[PDB]
Amino acid sequence: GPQGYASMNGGTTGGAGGRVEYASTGAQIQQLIDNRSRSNNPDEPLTIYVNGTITQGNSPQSLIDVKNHRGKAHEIKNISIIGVGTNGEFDGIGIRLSNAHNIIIQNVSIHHVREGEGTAIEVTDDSKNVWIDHNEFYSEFPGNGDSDYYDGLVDMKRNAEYITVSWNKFENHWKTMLVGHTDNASLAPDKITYHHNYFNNLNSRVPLIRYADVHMFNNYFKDINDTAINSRVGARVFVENNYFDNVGSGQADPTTGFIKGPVGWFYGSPSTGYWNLRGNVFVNTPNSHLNSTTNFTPPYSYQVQSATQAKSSVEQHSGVGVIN
Repeated sequence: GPQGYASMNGGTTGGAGGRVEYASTGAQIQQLIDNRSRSNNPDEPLTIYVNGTITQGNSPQSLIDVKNHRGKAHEIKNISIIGVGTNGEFDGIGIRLSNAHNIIIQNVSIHHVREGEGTAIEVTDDSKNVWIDHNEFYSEFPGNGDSDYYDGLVDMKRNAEYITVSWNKFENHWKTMLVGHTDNASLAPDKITYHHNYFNNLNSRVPLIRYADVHMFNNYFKDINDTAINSRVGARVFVENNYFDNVGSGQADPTTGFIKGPVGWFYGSPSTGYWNLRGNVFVNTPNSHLNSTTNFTPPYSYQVQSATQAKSSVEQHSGVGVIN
């Protein structure tokens, strides 16, 4: 199971120990979710193995709607969506978790998502205990030069909490990852762990964090054009044993004055977030300015490699076709 925050609050097992299904179209995926929700046992664990290319053309809605059929006020629970080999592909259609609890999304590629929310995985409406593991997410960068043509790769909003994002590749994208969509503390997600991810050839938002407590360890950040970790409005991010290579423009942010780099306060929001920095390695990545502004340490046990050991493990084992 997951390390970090998704292991808390009862842990995350997704759809282990229940029904198993294969799907090759978005219609089959959506029908499985909706059929279960209408059944006499809506919470029975369900694992859907994705073997084929899920598209707009083969799906009944513009996104894959992991939401209780009655509406987002009610929980949906205990699902795993797992790709088969290198064949679990979502091309131009993303997944939305709304008030979804105990969910695993693993070994899939989700890419070029413009329609729907325009984001590969959106975690929203008080979803909790979600493990996003060993996936590949991408679009284009610079692509056609429009940062908004595609939206996010993995975004969290509206009080989503206890989430671990691990062993994924995020590549070729403008607005990579958001935690909290607006400066509204009452809607802020919280308690997110990112570890062993490959963040490569991205413009910004790695992640954009508002309010939340976040732990980022053992990730490999590479070729990030503008800024990486952006900590805003009282966020606390413990940035631990990550490897950064060519990350940040080095320019003074025209709004906050902060040097654009691996971690800081950039672009907006009325007040800064905080960071606790330990054991990171910075290659061609501005860092002479950088000191810890919080002592924040996450409440869970975990294992953590050196930054250089993490770089190598991420290179070898992140992304799809590894766990299946």
